[PDB]
Amino acid sequence: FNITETYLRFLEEDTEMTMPIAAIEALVTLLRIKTPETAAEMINTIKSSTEELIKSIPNSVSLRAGCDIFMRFVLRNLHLYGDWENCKQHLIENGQLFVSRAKKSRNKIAEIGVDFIADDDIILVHGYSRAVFSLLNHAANKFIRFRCVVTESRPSKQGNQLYTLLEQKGIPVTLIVDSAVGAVIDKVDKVFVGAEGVAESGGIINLVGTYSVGVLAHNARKPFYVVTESHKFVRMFPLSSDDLPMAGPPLDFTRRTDDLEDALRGPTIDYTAQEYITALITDLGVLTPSAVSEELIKMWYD
Amino acid sequence: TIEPAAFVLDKSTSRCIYYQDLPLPSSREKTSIQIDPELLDNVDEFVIRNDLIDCRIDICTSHVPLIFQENFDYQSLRTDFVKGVISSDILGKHIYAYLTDEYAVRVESWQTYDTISQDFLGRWCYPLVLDSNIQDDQTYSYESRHIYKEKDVVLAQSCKIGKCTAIGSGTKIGEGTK
Repeated sequence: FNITETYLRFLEEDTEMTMPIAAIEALVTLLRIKTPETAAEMINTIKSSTEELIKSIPNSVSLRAGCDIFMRFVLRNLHLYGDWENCKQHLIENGQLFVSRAKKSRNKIAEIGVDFIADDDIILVHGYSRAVFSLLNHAANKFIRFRCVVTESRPSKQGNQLYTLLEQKGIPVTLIVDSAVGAVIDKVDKVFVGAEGVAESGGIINLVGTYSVGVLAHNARKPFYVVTESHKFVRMFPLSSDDLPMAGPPLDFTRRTDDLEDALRGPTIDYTAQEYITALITDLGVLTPSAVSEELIKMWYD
Repeated sequence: TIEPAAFVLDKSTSRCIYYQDLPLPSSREKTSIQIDPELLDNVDEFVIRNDLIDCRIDICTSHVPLIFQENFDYQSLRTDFVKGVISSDILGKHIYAYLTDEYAVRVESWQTYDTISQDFLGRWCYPLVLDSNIQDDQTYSYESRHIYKEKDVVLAQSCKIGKCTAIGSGTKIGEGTK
């Protein structure tokens, strides 16, 4: 019952409510029309909706992951096997409840993740994730001892936007280019990376470069980080150095030209392995090594 | 200068022979050292020393208060007392002199106070710390580079510094300091 329109409505909004959250809410609303009890009508419709979303998707898996999570939750729901109405009611409730949970998660983050800041340590935030920014803000509020650093990111000018946002706060800001990151080995103290998806074990999807950063960190023996809230748990694993669903072509040796037509093509998306990251940042207590995989195992049983 | 006591001491029994306070490092007027002959031909192992520091800590037996009561001349406890003991006012009595390789100083002046504070801040005495917290409302925490910070403590960015700094609670520190 319409998802393309919803997609159209949300792309550069975020800020207040997370992009994925809105999608989740929409999914919940869709569910709460055709009845979750009648599984014959419902699950097929859900599948169709997912397919539609995929069709509408260019360069993302996050939405797909969210919908899978939702499905899993729904599956879990009916395990009371008694009165069938209460479960339905609960299902109906869990949509805006999810949104509410986000605030709580943020609050939790503002209490557990504020222990990390030490004497003279330079912080560099990679990509675009709201949670990381919130954490940074909360650290600033606490006034431990830090430095907030930005990047020259290249999707649709994200890095610049981030820099501008930082400027609002007031904290002194200097920039790092995608190429000029190589000089950073010990001076910027700890390497932080924001997430737009967390897979099985160490697998994280963001923007136009993470793997290289991870490699650099490994070389330097630097502390590498994955920072997020709570809505991104995926069952995924790649085979090569990098493997993902792609709309932007990998190594597209552009056709013979003289007056310019199409050129901006390459690895737009980036993955990270298990070995490179030292710490995982989620509101779910204090979990790090391979807890997400365990969670997945608990959930799927497949 | 106030207490540079020249302790003539024993190794076999650890017992004092002479006490003197001199203003010699500050005002060269009365540079003087005496060796009393009353306990000269009984000890034999005479050791001349000066490099020792005041603590003013005493474990006292049943003798001391009675002695005090007896003799009203001892209005003090260091310059008169030890000398009296040496002289045998109460005839034939022993005193102990505990000698430790580890550092021990008492509170006296202002520079000395400062030194004591510095020692406390550093790791000069075996365990002594503020971060352990003693008095109820205390929220002290240990930091690297010999730095002490309580809770509600803030120092701002860009302050290129030497070595060793400590801050109390309820403090707000600005920017750009040497």
